[PDB]
Amino acid sequence: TYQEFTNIDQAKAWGNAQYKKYGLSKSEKEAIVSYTKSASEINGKLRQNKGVINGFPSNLIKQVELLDKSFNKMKTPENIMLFRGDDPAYLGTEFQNTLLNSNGTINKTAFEKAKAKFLNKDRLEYGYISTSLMNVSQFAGRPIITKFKVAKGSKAGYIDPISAFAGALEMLLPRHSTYHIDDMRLSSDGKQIIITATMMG
Repeated sequence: TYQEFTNIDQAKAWGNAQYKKYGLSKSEKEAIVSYTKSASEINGKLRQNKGVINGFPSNLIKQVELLDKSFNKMKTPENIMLFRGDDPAYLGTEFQNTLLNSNGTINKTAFEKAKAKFLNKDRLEYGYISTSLMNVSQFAGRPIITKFKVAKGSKAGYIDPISAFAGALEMLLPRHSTYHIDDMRLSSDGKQIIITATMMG
């Protein structure tokens, strides 16, 4: 079973308890802060280079390597569910402008195609993955919610306290992670795709 927080006070308490135990260095803390300030831009370069950072500038390599190594200290003590919201382009360029009907519902034919493309497949993310312990307004309007099943002992860091650029209840996952898409469904009001995926390392 995977713990899914349904109360924000419990979630915050649990995350803070993990954060206080990490024993991060000054330089690791600084690398995480720098990452939150440049997250979208850094993840793009990781994607273009397919995770190869050798060609990056010296200072950027050091930041990325510190961040990578900081995950040695940031592991979840239990099976946990993490949440992420995404826009249509997450499913591919072919879905960017076709996933939705004008009335705000997911187009059911596009959904069928998305399910055929991704269901029971593994996906590799070159960037780091930002998630949250709960879906509590920070993914408002996003048509795709992913629920990641993250096993006890997995690399995952509660960084909500570290920086003003960290998201609410943010759990950051390491770069170059692979997850398996277990299930894809529509929400009861037809306005979201809900994806369940099992995180690998």
